[PDB]
Amino acid sequence: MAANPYERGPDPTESSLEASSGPFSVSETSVSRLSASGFGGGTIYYPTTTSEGTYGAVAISPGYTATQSSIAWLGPRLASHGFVVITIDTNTTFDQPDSRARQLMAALNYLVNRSSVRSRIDSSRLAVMGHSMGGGGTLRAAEDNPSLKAAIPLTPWHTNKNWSSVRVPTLIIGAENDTIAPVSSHAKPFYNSLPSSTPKAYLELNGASHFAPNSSNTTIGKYSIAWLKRFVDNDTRYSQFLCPAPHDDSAISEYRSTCPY
Ligand code: NA
Repeated sequence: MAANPYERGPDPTESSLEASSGPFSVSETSVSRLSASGFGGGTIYYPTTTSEGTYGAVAISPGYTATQSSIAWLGPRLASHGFVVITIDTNTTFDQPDSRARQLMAALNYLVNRSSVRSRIDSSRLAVMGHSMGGGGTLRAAEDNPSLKAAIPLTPWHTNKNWSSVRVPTLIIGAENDTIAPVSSHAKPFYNSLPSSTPKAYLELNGASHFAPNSSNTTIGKYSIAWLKRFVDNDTRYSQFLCPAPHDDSAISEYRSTCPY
């Protein structure tokens, strides 16, 4: 048995992370706007099987004026690698980033305490993600809830540029050609303000617009899965994708260098 009790699924490959679906079959259920205390309802995607143990959970927020349909593809994509995922609607489509941060935490609270799949969730291993103003909300949730295990803002938008108190592992995904939350005034200032003692990464999508996160995207899927695995599951089998090195090769037992050059 693997030393890490949170490892789920077979050893990962680039192929298996780029594919449309991971190793786990996915089921879905929903929570109505009325039943959802403190948020606008959502769809819950979960692995049908329970025989490998409980899973971490992830809440995902859409952006300004948007609904679940703009982030829906992330549900099956991420859940099929071993996570319980809720794609939320917000109380109103005009909610600002700090309101979305509270709604992300309210959705996690619902999943852990009241949802029909709460028994397959490890309530100590939670994460937040979001698009645009939902990505701004992701940063605020990570700042205010340091017990979160991972945060992934997608083309984030926020008027606060200083995230120097974030102590949650954070992967920021920016879109090179974003004209709505330009990376020069949003994503990059956010990344630069995060502490260097916090595990972090910035991934910029070549040629991409603000709406790249709203449809199936091999790169967003690959690195979001690797980030959630590495930090929600402590799964160091995924370090090879986040921090590649020649010694990932089976023929190479060690590799040192004075890279970059
Ligand atoms: Na509600």
